[PDB]
Amino acid sequence: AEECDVQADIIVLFDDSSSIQYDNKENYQMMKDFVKELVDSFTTVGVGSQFGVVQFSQGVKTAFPLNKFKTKEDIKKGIQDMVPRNGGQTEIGTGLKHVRENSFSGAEGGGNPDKQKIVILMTDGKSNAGAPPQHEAHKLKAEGVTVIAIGIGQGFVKTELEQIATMKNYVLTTNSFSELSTLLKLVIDLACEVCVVDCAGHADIAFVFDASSSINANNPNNYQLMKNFMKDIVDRFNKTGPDGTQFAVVTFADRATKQFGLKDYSSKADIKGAIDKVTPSIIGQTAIGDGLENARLEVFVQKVVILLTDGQNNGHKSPEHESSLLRKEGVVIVAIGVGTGFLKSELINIASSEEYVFTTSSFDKLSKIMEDVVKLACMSCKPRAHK
Repeated sequence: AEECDVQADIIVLFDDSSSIQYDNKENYQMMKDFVKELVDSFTTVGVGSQFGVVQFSQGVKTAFPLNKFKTKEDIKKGIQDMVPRNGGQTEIGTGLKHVRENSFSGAEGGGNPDKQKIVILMTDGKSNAGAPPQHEAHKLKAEGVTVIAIGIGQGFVKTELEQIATMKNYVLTTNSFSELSTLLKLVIDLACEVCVVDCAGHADIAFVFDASSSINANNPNNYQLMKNFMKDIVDRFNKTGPDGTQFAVVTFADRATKQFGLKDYSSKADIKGAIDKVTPSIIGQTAIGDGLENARLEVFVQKVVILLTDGQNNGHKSPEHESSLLRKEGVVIVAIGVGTGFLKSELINIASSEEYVFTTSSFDKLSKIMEDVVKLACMSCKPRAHK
């Protein structure tokens, strides 16, 4: 049994499509019990955290708003009293649109700046009608909302949930509603994770950057611009070294090479001087997978990888596999492609979220993504859940 003390407004997006009831008469009660357990898990619900439930399938019905109930037992009875509509569609995006437009509005009891906003989506299927969910998830998350997504059975698509959730690891799956409850701990840990932009926190930052001969192939200033980009990112951190932000550099061409580890340098002057000594390979290959492997085995507090490539993977190592191993150790991965030689699919595969993927037509336009990349580079997440 796991608890979360964070003050939050929590909205559960509850699938009430007919496919749920067709599959099993008791599925809704299992979903209900799961939601009630979530309520029991937040220690400040009833003091002060709030809870809201929104039904979605064909259209959306708010079961109750954040401000309706004021005790765990009243909220739990509210959940029990819900009537699923058994709709003939699964409109995830429409549910998410509803949530950002109404469910967190002052009118329904939301808006308090002391409170973190959390949405937990449950679905046995893939969105098949209505507002496209990818856009609506984007808008929603922009407003400071954490999104956790739960997929049950086989009729959903995991990639869709991954674009919706805050990050890939905020997507949880299970084979049946019977097993839903094996996710309770995991959902709470995610809900109780607090991520903040802090460029003065303790963090370990690895640049995994392209060193192919392609970069300066038709412009000898490209490599230097890539280096200035990195240098500029370093400058945005308050303090470097064991007492602040530690930096590392891995470069990849046909293979990958650790240029410096996290403990080599404690000064920005030395870190930036180090970056500037990095030289391109004479080989035109982009071993993104080897780069990620190297960071995992040789480099690795908050951990971040910022990867930059102008080419597609050479296949010596699997970007998907190596990024998966890194993310499972808590590394946040940001992925950047420059030019027309990279494949955006590979960026999406390695990034912790498609929102952390950036692309630019050329190296002199890296300035355009600077601020967004720094915000992510300074991201600092802390688990607050506890037994």
